[PDB]
Amino acid sequence: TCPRIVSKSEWGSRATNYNVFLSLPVPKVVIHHSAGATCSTQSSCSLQVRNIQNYHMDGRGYSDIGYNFLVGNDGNVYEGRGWDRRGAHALNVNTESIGICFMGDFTSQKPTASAIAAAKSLISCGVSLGKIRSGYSLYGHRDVGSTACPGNLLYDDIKSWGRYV
Repeated sequence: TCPRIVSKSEWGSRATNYNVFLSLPVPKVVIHHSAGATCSTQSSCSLQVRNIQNYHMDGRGYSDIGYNFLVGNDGNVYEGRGWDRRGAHALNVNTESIGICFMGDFTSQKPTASAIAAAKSLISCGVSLGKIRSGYSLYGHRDVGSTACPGNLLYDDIKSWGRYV
């Protein structure tokens, strides 16, 4: 029931050495969006992940891509920092959350149903592993921190997801 996850090596992540850990199991799950390009192919989504990684490391000086996981409109999940490591994404809920980023801009378009589905089964996977508390809370990125955002179709959707807060 876990979704197939494209590992770092499978999307060609470059070599990192970020080794700051979350205290498992994690209470919160935050949902983000790249506010960028979408992608419908595994190879084209893989490129996008690499582009984002490079932006974060070369552009912003992060020690790795900032999100724990990314989701493509191809329906796939891509590993970033993964289950055990701490994001740079959301402040200061980085310290106790998994960040899941949908690759796209969702102000006038909705993510693909398979992209939505992969995220949910990813969350369910983490719970079943005990990476995430069974009674987790779910937030959009605007919910958690003091950041303004425009009307967004992704964040409308996550309201109907279980455990939304």
